[PDB]
Amino acid sequence: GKVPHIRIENGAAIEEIYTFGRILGKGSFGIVIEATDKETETKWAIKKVNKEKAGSSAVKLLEREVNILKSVKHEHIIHLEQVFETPKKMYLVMELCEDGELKEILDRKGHFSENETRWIIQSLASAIAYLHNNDIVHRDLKLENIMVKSSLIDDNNEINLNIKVTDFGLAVKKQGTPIYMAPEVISAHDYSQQCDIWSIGVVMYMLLRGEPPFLASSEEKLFELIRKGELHFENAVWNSISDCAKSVLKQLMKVDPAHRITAKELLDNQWLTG
Amino acid sequence: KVPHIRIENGAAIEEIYTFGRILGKGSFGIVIEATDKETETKWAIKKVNKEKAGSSAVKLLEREVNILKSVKHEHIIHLEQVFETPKKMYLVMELCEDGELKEILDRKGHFSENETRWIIQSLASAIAYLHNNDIVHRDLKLENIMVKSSLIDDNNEINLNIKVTDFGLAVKKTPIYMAPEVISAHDYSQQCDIWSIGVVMYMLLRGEPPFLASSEEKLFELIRKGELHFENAVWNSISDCAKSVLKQLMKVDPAHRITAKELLDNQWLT
Ligand SMILES: CN(C)[C@@H]1CCN(C(=O)c2ccc3[nH]nc(C#Cc4ccccc4-c4ccccc4)c3c2)C1
Ligand SMILES: CN(C)[C@@H]1CCN(C(=O)c2ccc3[nH]nc(C#Cc4ccccc4-c4ccccc4)c3c2)C1
Repeated sequence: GKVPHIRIENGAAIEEIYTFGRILGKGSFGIVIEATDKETETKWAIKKVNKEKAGSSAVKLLEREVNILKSVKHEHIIHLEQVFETPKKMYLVMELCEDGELKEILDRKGHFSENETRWIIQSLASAIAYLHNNDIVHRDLKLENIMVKSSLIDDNNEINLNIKVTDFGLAVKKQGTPIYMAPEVISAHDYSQQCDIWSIGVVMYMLLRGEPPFLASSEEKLFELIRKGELHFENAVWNSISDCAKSVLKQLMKVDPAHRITAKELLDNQWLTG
Repeated sequence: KVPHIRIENGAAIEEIYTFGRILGKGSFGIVIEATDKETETKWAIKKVNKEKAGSSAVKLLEREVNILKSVKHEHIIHLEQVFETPKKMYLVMELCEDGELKEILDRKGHFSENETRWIIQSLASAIAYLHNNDIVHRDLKLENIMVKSSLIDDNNEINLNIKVTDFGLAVKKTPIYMAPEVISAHDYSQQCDIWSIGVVMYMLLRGEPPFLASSEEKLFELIRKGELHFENAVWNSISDCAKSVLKQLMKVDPAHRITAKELLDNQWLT
C-alpha cells in the first residue's frame, strides 16, 4: 500500500517500537543508525534528520525526498517502511543494507569482473528505467549512493551484489513562448533525464577499471576532460574485457545527450542480455 | 533602494494615486494608469490580488521586485514604489504610454534597418548590464519590450525609447560524476537572452519569427537545426553586416554564440 507517516512527540515514542543500535553513517544528511523491530526482530536502518539544525532549505529538500520515496516501489530502490516525525526530528525507517556503500567495496576489491559489473549495471538499468518511466530523475547517481544489501559468490567464484539506490534529495519529477526558445533550453528540457544515464556509464567504468573515467588536478581541468569526454581504452585491462562492453560504455557516455542511450534502450542492449 | 511600504487597504493607496484606465490584464494581474495627486506624475501600477494568483505566483513577483530594486538602467523599467495591503500588492513603475513592441510591430509590419539598430542597441546595452551583474532575464520577447516614447526623425524613421519588463523568470546566477550538458548549462545559462535578441531582431527586420511550424515538435526541430533563411524580398535591402550579426546572435551552440559585451562591440551597432 502506502507508507505510514506517524506523527509523534519525542524519541521515546519511536523507541517503543524499535531498539536503537550502532551508528552506521554521519554527514550533512543527519545520521543513520541500525534499529531492530521489537515486535518482529527485523533489522532496519533509521535515518535521523534534526529539523532544527538544518533550516527551511534543507527541510524542503528532505520533504521532496520523502515524497519520492513514498511513491516509488522497486526491487533495487531502497524501501521506505515508515516515517516518524517529532516536532524536532524526523525519522526514516528503511530496509537495512548491511554491506554498506558500493564505493567502499570497490576500494577494497580493486575492480570487478565483467559479469559482476553486468549484474550491477542491470540492476541500475532497471531502477533508472523505472524512475524515468515515472517522470523521476535521480540527478545524483554515484557509487556513494549505491547500497549493497547482500552478497553471493556463485560457482564461478563471481560475486552477485543486491544493490539499492538511495539519496533522492536531489531528485526531480518532470513535467515561456516557444518561438523565442533557444536550442539548449529545448535540449535541457527534453533531455533532463539523460544525466542518470551518464552516471550509469561512469559507475560502469569505475567498476571495470577501478579509477574514475576523468580525473585532474583542478576542478576546471576535470571539467574540460568531461567536455572532451574521451573514453580512453588501450589500457592493459581492456583486452580481457569484451568489445561488447566497450560499445555500451561508448553509448552510455555520449557527450551529446541526443545520442546518449536511454534507460529503456539500455535494458534492451545485447550486453545485458545476449 | 525601494522602500516596501505596508499599508492597510485599497483606499489607503487611493489616497496617493488617482486610478485611470486599464492598460493590460492577465494572469500577472492588471496594469492601470495612475497619477500621483501631489506631484501630477503618471505611472503604471500593476495590481496583483494575492489570492487570485497564488503562493506559487506571489513568490514570482517577490523575486521580480528584488531584482528590479537592484538594477538601474535607462532601458530597464524603473520600479518607483511597492505598496502591500493584506489582500493586494501594488507595483508603481514608470509609464510606457506607447505599450508593447509586439503591438507596434504587428501594426507597422516591419521596421527599417536603422530603426531596428536603435532598438537592438538599447537591448544590447540593457542585456549587457544584466549579464555583467550575473542576472539573466530568460524571457525576453517583443511582448516584454515596452515603448515609452516615439520620435520620427528627418528620414521618416521612428526612434523607439524601449524599456525591458517582466523579470519574474529572471535568475541571479560530486564533480567526477557530472555530465557534459550540466557543465554546458551552468557555464552558458546566459546565452538564451542573446538568442532572444536574435529572434527579436529577425522579427523587426522580417516581420515574422525566424522559426515557425504547424506543431511544437516541428518547431523544436527547426530551432535545434537553426537554419536562417534570408530569401525574402526585404533581405535584399538589408546589409551583409546585419545578417552576419543575425547569424552570430542565433548560433545553435551557446558556446559559439556571441556574447552581450561582444554584441555591443560589433560593427553593426557602431
Ligand atoms: C550521503 N549519502 C552518500 C549517504 C549514502 C547512504 N545514505 C543513507 O542515508 C542510507 C539510507 C538507507 C539505508 N539502508 N541501509 C543503509 C546503510 C548502511 C551502512 C552499512 C555498513 C557500513 C556503512 C553504512 C553506511 C554508509 C554510508 C552512510 C550511512 C551508512 C542506508 C543508508 C546517505
Ligand atoms: C505579461 N507581460 C507580457 C506584460 C508586458 C508588460 N507588463 C507589465 O507588467 C508592465 C510593467 C511596467 C509598465 N510600465 N508601463 C507599462 C505599460 C503599458 C501599456 C500602454 C499602452 C497599451 C498597453 C500597455 C500594456 C501592455 C501590456 C501589459 C500592460 C500594459 C507597463 C507594463 C506584462
